[PDB]
Amino acid sequence: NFNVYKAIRPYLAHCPDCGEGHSCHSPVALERIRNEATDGTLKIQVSLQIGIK
Amino acid sequence: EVQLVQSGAEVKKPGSSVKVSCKAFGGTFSSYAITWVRQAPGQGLEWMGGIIPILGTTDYAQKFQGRVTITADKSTSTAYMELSSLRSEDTAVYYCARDPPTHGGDFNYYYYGVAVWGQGTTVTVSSASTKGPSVFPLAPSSKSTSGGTAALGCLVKDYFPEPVTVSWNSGALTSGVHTFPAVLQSSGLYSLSSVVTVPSSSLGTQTYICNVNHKPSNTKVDKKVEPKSCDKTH
Amino acid sequence: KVINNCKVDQCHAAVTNHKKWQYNSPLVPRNAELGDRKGKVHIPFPLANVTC
Amino acid sequence: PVMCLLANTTFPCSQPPCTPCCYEKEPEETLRMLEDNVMRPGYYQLLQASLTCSPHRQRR
Amino acid sequence: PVMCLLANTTFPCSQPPCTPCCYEKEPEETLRMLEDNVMRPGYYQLLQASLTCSPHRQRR
Amino acid sequence: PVMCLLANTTFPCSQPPCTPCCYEKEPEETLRMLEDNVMRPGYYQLLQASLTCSPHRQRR
Amino acid sequence: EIVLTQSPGTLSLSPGERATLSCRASQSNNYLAWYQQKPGQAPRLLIYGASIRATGIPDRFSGSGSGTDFTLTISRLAPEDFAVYYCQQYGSSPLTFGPGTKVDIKRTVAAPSVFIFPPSDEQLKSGTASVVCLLNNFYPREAKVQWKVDNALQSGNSQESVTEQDSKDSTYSLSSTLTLSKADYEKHKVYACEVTHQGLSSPVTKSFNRGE
Repeated sequence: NFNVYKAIRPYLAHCPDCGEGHSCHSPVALERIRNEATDGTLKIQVSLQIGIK
Repeated sequence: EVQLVQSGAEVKKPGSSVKVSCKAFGGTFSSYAITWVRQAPGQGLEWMGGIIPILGTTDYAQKFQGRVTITADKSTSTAYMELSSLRSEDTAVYYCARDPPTHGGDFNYYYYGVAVWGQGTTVTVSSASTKGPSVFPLAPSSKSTSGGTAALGCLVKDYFPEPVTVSWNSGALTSGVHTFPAVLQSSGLYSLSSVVTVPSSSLGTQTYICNVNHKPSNTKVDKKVEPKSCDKTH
Repeated sequence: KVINNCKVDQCHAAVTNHKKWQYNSPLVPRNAELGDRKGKVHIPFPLANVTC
Repeated sequence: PVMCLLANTTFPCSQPPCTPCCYEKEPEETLRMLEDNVMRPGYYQLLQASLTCSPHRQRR
Repeated sequence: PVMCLLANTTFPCSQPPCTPCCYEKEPEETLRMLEDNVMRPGYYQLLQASLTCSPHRQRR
Repeated sequence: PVMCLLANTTFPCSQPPCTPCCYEKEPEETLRMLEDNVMRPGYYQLLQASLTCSPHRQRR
Repeated sequence: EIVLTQSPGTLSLSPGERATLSCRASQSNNYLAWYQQKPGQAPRLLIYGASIRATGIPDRFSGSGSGTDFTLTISRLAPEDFAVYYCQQYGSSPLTFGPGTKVDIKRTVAAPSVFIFPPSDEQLKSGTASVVCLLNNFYPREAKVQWKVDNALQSGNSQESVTEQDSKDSTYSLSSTLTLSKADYEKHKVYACEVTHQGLSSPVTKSFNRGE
């Protein structure tokens, strides 16, 4: 089901490097990258939620 | 030091715009990143969850807009701030008159070699209507206090808005009198105290009266003071 | 709410009634040690097998 | 049908005994409903009904 | 301590020998002031008093 | 180091407790006031403040 | 990240000598600065930390830091140095201000200098019983309100809020108002106001009668 995004919300989590070389609490905290697809496409999981307001 | 200025205090109702202003002068013809800090009545400095430094984009901190909506501006020496569709809890003193607040972690950085501060200004988001204190205890009664050792004085209650006008016999009493000011009570109204505290052999000799007005409304009262140490009270 | 005889560090506070949930990620704390108060999301984009 | 539960109650999973779109009625229901069971194959029929069913403004 | 100089004159550094906002009034001041004078341990404070002048527009 | 105390309160090393004059108001004050915290560096300013008794005509 | 924390949660000193306020976080790198607020009034700058000093005023107040910790000192603090002190480092996802360390000038010791005063006297339409209790002059603030009215220990049935500090004296006030119904101005012949205070561990009171 697609509407499960009503029940759940984004979060800040800790991030190793926010750009200036320092760790932060971040809204774009990056959780795991999975790269099983042998065509070299990546599936990335992030603490945002995208495609919903 | 850079010279700092603001617009005067205000009284407001929820669901409308407030157009606060600040001016910074001597150098700073482009603002030296001055920023609209704000403090809620009597609290520790929990600050503006809105505006951080501005003079090119209306940058806020990671909190406001979500409850109540705020923005700021970048004119020459002149830093307007607009807070709008607000609620009673947005009543605070606002201290625009502040240093460069260097934004560590995302863009660019600021100086040390000159200090800059200044005064604050108040917006009074409030339910009350224009009303002086004089019609409550002061007009019908005599003013009286009982301490006998040294606790002697007078009181004023539930005026709105600010400010008080307060006085005593021939004005010269103000040099011995001590006065203890108001803040906005939860009912939307103000309360004020004023006292003549001295040991009875250095107090009992004279005669005393007290005079109060509310200059937004001109509801004047002048009254007999009956302190328990004086023979005018015996 | 108010307490009458205390320093700022003799006290501690946090938001606590939550009607919205999160992925149970590492790198944020757990709600309680107990068998956790749940919900599940189907995740998008499965592997296809296909020609390159 | 396959069946789903909450404390003293047990019901067919296809929709809960709560009024339709029950999360919209009670946003803290699920942190009861999925505390005491989740593992049975009807729970993922139940989750769809919990978050996606008709108000008075809807029909099939 | 030690102090600054200008031509025929020796004087303390932290206010100008010319009238304040001295760079705004007479911007070629450095072309008299700073031929060999850059060696002075007070030059940093002469510079701060000359440019960040605390001019009549400011207050303390 | 961090400041000294009076043992009545964590009052700083040297200051007047309510008035000047100390020993000239009661001579057995040394008995209470100078027993032990003289082992903290700031208490030599208490011997300045107490024994230079500072009645109204002693002035700067 | 972090949130700044200031080491003294209360302090109290006579006129003269020295203070040493302190603040901590697990990092520094971009300057925090120390600011003084007098009661009822706007802040002002005293210090910058992290590596290098700045000031607005001559060097009676000065400060420095080491590792994780940052400090502010005041010399000969006899003036209006009753104040609360803060610091901030502004940037990115939250860092914020310190909590507010407060230090005061140690007034001469006295019991609560409290007051009571007559209401709207003659008229009895509604609300004209409304006398007020005020806290005044005493320190430190281990204190709470108490009442001895209707000839008993009272709480509730009052209109309540704080009021500013006693200017030519030292400390805070409030306007606890006995909003009793109508005739209650003259039902009970005694009013008495009281303080509960965890340093005194006991009551202190004042009282009046009509015409005194």
